[PDB]
Amino acid sequence: PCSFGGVSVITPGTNTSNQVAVLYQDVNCTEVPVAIHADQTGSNVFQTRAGCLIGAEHVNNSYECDIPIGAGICASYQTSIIAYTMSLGAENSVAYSNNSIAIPTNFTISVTTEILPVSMTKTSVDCTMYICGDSTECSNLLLQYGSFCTQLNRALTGIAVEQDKNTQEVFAQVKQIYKTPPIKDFGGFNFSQILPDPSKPSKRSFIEDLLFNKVTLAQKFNGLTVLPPLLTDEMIAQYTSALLAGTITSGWTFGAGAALQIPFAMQMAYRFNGIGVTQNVLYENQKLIANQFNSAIGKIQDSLSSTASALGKLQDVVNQNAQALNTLVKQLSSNFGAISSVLNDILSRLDPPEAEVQIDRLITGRLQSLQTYVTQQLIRAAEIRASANLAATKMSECVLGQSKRVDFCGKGYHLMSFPQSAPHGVVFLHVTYVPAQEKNFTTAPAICHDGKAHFPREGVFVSNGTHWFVTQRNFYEPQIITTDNTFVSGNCDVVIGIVNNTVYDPLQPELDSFK
Amino acid sequence: PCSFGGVSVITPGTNTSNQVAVLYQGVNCTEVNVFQTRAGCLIGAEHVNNSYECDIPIGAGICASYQTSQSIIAYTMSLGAENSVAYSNNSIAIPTNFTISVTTEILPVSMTKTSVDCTMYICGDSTECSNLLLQYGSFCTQLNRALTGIAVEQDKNTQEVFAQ
Amino acid sequence: VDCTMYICGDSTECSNLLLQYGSFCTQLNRALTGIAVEQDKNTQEVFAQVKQIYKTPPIKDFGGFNFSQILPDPSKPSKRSFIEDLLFNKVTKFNGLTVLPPLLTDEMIAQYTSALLAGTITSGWTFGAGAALQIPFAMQMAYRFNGIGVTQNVLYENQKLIANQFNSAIGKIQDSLSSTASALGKLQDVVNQNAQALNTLVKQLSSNFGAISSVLNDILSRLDKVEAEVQIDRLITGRLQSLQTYVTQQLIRAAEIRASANLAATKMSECVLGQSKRVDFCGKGYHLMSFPQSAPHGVVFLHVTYVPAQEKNFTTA
Amino acid sequence: SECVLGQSKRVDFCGKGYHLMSFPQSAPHGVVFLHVTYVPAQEKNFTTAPAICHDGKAHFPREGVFVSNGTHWFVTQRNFYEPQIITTDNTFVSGNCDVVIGIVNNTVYDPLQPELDSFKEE
Amino acid sequence: PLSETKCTLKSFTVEKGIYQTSNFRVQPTESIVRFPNITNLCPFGEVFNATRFASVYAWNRKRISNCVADYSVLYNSASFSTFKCYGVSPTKLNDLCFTNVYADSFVIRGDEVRQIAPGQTGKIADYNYKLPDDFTGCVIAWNSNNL
Amino acid sequence: PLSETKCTLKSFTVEKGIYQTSNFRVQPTESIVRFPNITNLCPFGEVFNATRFASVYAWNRKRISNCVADYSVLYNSASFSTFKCYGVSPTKLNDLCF
Ligand SMILES: *[C@@H]1O[C@H](CO)[C@@H](O)[C@H](O)[C@H]1NC(C)=O
Ligand SMILES: *[C@@H]1O[C@H](CO)[C@@H](O)[C@H](O)[C@H]1NC(C)=O
Ligand SMILES: *[C@@H]1O[C@H](CO)[C@@H](O)[C@H](O)[C@H]1NC(C)=O
Ligand SMILES: *[C@@H]1O[C@H](CO)[C@@H](O)[C@H](O)[C@H]1NC(C)=O
Ligand SMILES: *[C@@H]1O[C@H](CO)[C@@H](O)[C@H](O)[C@H]1NC(C)=O
Ligand SMILES: *[C@@H]1O[C@H](CO)[C@@H](O)[C@H](O)[C@H]1NC(C)=O
Ligand SMILES: *[C@@H]1O[C@H](CO)[C@@H](O)[C@H](O)[C@H]1NC(C)=O
Ligand SMILES: *[C@@H]1O[C@H](CO)[C@@H](O)[C@H](O)[C@H]1NC(C)=O
Ligand SMILES: *[C@@H]1O[C@H](CO)[C@@H](O)[C@H](O)[C@H]1NC(C)=O
Ligand SMILES: *[C@@H]1O[C@H](CO)[C@@H](O)[C@H](O)[C@H]1NC(C)=O
Ligand SMILES: *[C@@H]1O[C@H](CO)[C@@H](O)[C@H](O)[C@H]1NC(C)=O
Ligand SMILES: *[C@@H]1O[C@H](CO)[C@@H](O)[C@H](O)[C@H]1NC(C)=O
Ligand SMILES: *[C@@H]1O[C@H](CO)[C@@H](O)[C@H](O)[C@H]1NC(C)=O
Ligand SMILES: *[C@@H]1O[C@H](CO)[C@@H](O)[C@H](O)[C@H]1NC(C)=O
Ligand SMILES: *[C@@H]1O[C@H](CO)[C@@H](O)[C@H](O)[C@H]1NC(C)=O
Ligand SMILES: *[C@@H]1O[C@H](CO)[C@@H](O)[C@H](O)[C@H]1NC(C)=O
Repeated sequence: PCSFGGVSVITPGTNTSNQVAVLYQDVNCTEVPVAIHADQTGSNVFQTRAGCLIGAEHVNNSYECDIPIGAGICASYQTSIIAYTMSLGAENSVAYSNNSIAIPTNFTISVTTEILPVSMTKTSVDCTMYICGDSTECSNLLLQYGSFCTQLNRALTGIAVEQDKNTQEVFAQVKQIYKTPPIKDFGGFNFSQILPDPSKPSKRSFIEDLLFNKVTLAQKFNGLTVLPPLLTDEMIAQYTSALLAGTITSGWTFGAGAALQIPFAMQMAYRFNGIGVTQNVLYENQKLIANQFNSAIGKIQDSLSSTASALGKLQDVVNQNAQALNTLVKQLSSNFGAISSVLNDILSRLDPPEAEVQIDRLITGRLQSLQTYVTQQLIRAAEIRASANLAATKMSECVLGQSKRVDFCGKGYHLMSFPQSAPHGVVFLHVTYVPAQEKNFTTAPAICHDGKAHFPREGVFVSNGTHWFVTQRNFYEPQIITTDNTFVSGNCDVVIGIVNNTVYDPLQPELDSFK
Repeated sequence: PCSFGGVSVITPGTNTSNQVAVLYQGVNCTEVNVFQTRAGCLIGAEHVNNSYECDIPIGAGICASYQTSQSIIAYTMSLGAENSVAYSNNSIAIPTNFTISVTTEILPVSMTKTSVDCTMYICGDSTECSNLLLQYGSFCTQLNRALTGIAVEQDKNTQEVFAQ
Repeated sequence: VDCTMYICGDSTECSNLLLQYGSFCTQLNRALTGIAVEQDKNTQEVFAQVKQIYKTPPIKDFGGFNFSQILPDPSKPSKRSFIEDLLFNKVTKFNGLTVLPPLLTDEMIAQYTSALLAGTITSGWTFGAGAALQIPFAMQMAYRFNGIGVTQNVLYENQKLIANQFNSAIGKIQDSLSSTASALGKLQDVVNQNAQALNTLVKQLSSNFGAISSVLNDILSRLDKVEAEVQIDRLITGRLQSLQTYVTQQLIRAAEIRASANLAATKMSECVLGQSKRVDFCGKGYHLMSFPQSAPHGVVFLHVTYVPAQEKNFTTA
Repeated sequence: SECVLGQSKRVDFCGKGYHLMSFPQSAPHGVVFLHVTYVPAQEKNFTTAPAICHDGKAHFPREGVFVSNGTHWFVTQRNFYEPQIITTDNTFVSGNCDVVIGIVNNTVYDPLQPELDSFKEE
Repeated sequence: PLSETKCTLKSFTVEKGIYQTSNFRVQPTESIVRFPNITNLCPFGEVFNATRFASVYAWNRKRISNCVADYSVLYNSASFSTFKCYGVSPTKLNDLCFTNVYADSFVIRGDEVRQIAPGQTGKIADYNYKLPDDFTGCVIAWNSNNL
Repeated sequence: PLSETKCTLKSFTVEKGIYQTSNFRVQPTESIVRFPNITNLCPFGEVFNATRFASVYAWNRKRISNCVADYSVLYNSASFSTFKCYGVSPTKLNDLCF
């Protein structure tokens, strides 16, 4: 078969430039600029595995991919349009030995936007007046087709209660409303971006006015209804405002049972124990936590300030639904071989002993179009709920308590979280624990003294060449090899790779305290 | 086009009462006890400025119920009771006792393995209908195929759950 | 799938009647392209869970452990591993059908795996968290035996015992997949469940749907405009319907693949990038660690558990 | 898998409360899990501290938190009140007590001093 | 309403819940008919009763506009062997309202009115005068034995 | 290609990204038509260029079946007096046949 396929357009965006690029798909690039369907084409020709393309040049240098073409080839703008083999970041085999642990010293505490859709707009479609529109003899020919649209309502009412069941099962997983405390002195931790504020409409938060205006787009006319969601929009904040409260004030305990008093300045001490970091790192660096936590909450409005590229999934999920609504509307003006689209033109100038034959295919293709809208809703409806049940699960392990499954709530060691309201979703504030500024040390897996092995309770042994030390698996804080921090078992020589050092006994100067 | 809207009935079960209410969706009460909601025009229910937890959902934060003579009433749903946790930087709460609860958590694992013969369902036994169904080719092998996939798949689900 | 070419061969008279059926086939063009975005996005979410690339150090000193079976050799042109080569040999038009290639080549898929392989050998779990942090592999098991409540003398006092058993465990993995072909059936079904739908998509053109001929060019050649328009009318409904039947089969199966993928990347998260507590989730036994390998349209994990044996009975108190 | 064949650390996955176990039960076209949970109740309100300065040395708990009911200080675990006399084997040390904030003062009993003092008495 | 629910659910028992049952639609109150009005009547009698007609080789196209039609009197009278309309029903023409009307006048033999239909092939249809397959309009034929 | 995207995205400011929107084919060029190596040759020289000619009372109803009679050489000879075909063109009676 002589070659044919789809042909597309690469653009860097409308207002950025007008240099374009044309991709031909799996055609050997010989008969290309000649035959047909060319909006003319140019000078350069380059061949890829995905076909050949016109409107760029191949560059031996590589960069981060932006625009997917195919086969590991991406395109961008330079002042011009080029194409290039993808990169994968910095190719660096970092160091390796058999006696070296890299331990971090300082650490940042960042945040990460992660947003999931939790719902969709409860559309609902009338049967009869979509098919005919308040007209008698058209509707009498509907009921001889049995019970098509009777189950279509129960399909769509079935999904109508479903997102109401989803919204119920994704926020109100506490039993009761909580009240934020009136005084605000939580160890310097400024929660002013995420708390509800009274000077707004009575329940709203500061992220919300930056968020409600950001998510925008038909209306009430023929053929459609838009039933409002079950839980009203104002109290959507009020559940979350309650959801802030205990995990601000009372801590993680209210997911289980009755709440408990605890101050937030020491809640992170339990949470620093959540990844195995001792409780001294809080109080010795409390103010250092504060500004970095302030700046992370500072930057989180700022990344979302002008136009982030991470609204995305929550913006189009209205939009692809909306054109799916809208493409149902264009089918009213379809014609299907009948000589009209409106019913009244058929009832104007035709013969009612035969005009139903023109109606006969007119009923089908409109109903045939309706079945397309049935499935297109239903498949994503399962796709939303299966995503939404994950979203409530992300509400579960990551808001009510401090989970352990890594890279499930924020990239990094999970400390805590903060849910915020959204138009049809949930926005979490995953607060991770990212360490940095490593200093590689001379390390050993075991210590022999007195022919007998020693193993730390948690952590490693490092030395700066001369003196050995003890610190934990994820943070640097050296201490003295003691008796209490280790235990004993076995002879020395059965284990390879052991170095030699004396072990301090605290009981011996206690033995030497009295003589 | 002059106004229209879907119509739905709010009611409790019939083993308590026959009293009802009506919801004229997306159409307000100047065109049909009356109450205006952002769902539509609600008739047969009485508004109450107390907040009782939801028993029947309607829309827009309104729920209905049948409580005591006796009538349908509408109200703005509560979200549980208003409460607040006492707080300071030098106060904590620790339990002194406990309790062992037992929660029930039900899930479905399978459904009935149904299989349908297309030729049967369409054509009773008639050879004429069967010949004219053949000329559609092999649609209705696809349907049997899909149902068979479901039937196997429902056994696999049960196997994965219980044969741990 | 081109909608026009599968519905109509080359006659514009067929194409005229399709045009007054509204904007049908653009929707089917949309959702299949919607599948086409999801397939790349699923590949994006599974293997690009790492910030950057790490290739292995040239020293093969690891206290007796071997990883030559899962490391790629530089000797091959396609820098893949031998287990992958075992996995890359046990898996085997003109009507709108168009195989758009995947976004990443399997060499690039091998790049992510080898990247995820090396830091898992060389940097503990820590590279999945933040900056990479080096470690001897002799000590990384000493992290992990603390993860299931084993004192780390048991690792160190029996290091030679564990390594050869770890080696001979890999030889069974090399054995079980280079002889038997049954265990690769899960991937084998997905290509076959794909392939059966393709063949039944094409063969519907042999059906008349109550026309005088199933081929389109004969009806254009022997009848006039009026009477063949009824015959073409029967040809569209049924070809278009099979196309919509094809889309519906593709979409539901895609959601299963979509449901498959998030389970995979979570296991790339919970069982490769770190040490999950969740029992019965990655292999059978107390979970220690894992290794991912490249696979056509898929991924193969190799989980390592701690299964005890050889018990006595013990009076307790 | 995660709640019958083991204990879920995932909060509020298998039952509401801290999870202990589960039991399965057959059902037609389904299954029934009976989660058993530990639910704290009947608490009191104590005044706490983050840490203690004894001689200059800051003390922190290995487990639990420092509490005060009144004219006395204790340490105790976290989901159950079981007040313990503070000792150096309940706690640990790091740094001086000028760097901590919200700290309080208290003497820590040491279990070595009485035996040693007993020998000086002899 | 309760009976509507019972009828919808196909049971005499209705449980606690909300059930959609029907649709409400405001009905019309009266009819209002509107049309353009011309003080001229369309000269159709002038063509059917013309004393000398056009041959099919050189067939006459007279054009009609700016007039009020009256087809009912032309229908309701019986002088016509057959009165067939395609895409339109002959009783309904008095309801519609058009922009142009063309009266295509000629004479033909009898066995060849089998052939005059739109899209139907044959000698007169393809060589002399053609009607498109998407034709809308009316064909009248009446026998001529003294005309 | 800029506003070719506008031909189906229904807007002006199209966003940076790929848009599968258009196709092509290759037009047919020569339209060759093939047949078997003809070589069949209905005997007409024994019924037209014959020697023994008959009358109207003793017309031998002789059979011609299952060959090809090239009527095209019975056209450009142009020596006929009453060459009249009733109901079929001489152009495509080689195309449709009884
Ligand atoms: C194009 O418009 C967008 C938003 O309208 C803006 O963010 C972007 O900077 C513009 N591009 C240029 C090159 O100005
Ligand atoms: C296209 O054709 C040329 C020569 O005709 C050949 O060298 C080249 O390999 C072909 N392209 C592909 C992709 O095979
Ligand atoms: C870049 O690639 C082209 C194409 O193979 C080659 O001719 C050229 O030498 C390469 N290097 C530079 C610096 O352009
Ligand atoms: C929190 O930050 C906001 C920024 O506008 C500031 O106005 C407010 O005073 C801060 N609150 C505290 C307690 O620092
Ligand atoms: C590890 O320490 C060695 C000591 O010489 C140094 O050369 C190397 O750069 C270090 N690697 C790091 C810091 O990644
Ligand atoms: C290592 O750290 C100890 C800790 O105080 C210090 O005394 C010593 O000078 C450092 N350097 C070397 C080379 O031991
Ligand atoms: C580390 O490797 C060196 C040689 O590469 C060897 O001499 C030394 O014994 C090894 N140490 C351990 C602990 O494996
Ligand atoms: C349910 O129905 C029967 C008949 O009305 C009655 O005997 C029974 O008491 C009813 N249930 C309740 C809760 O009243
Ligand atoms: C119906 O329309 C609006 C919509 O809520 C409502 O406020 C109003 O009372 C009704 N119409 C009139 C004219 O009162
Ligand atoms: C309803 O709220 C209104 C405030 O406008 C008040 O008139 C009425 O008394 C409230 N209902 C009750 C039970 O207090
Ligand atoms: C000793 O161990 C075996 C191994 O399972 C067991 O069968 C036996 O009952 C044990 N002995 C006693 C007295 O329980
Ligand atoms: C005492 O604990 C209870 C817990 O409900 C609480 O009522 C009370 O406010 C606590 N003490 C103080 C000073 O708040
Ligand atoms: C808590 O902060 C307040 C400031 O109003 C202070 O009076 C109190 O002593 C602080 N408590 C602790 C334990 O730091
Ligand atoms: C002429 O036609 C008109 C109406 O078209 C009618 O009044 C008249 O009777 C006709 N003439 C004859 C001879 O029938
Ligand atoms: C028929 O076949 C012969 C066999 O070689 C060939 O030479 C001859 O040209 C063919 N006739 C025609 C008309 O092509
Ligand atoms: C008859 O024969 C002459 C020459 O012999 C030839 O030109 C002519 O075409 C033939 N006609 C027929 C019908 O055989």
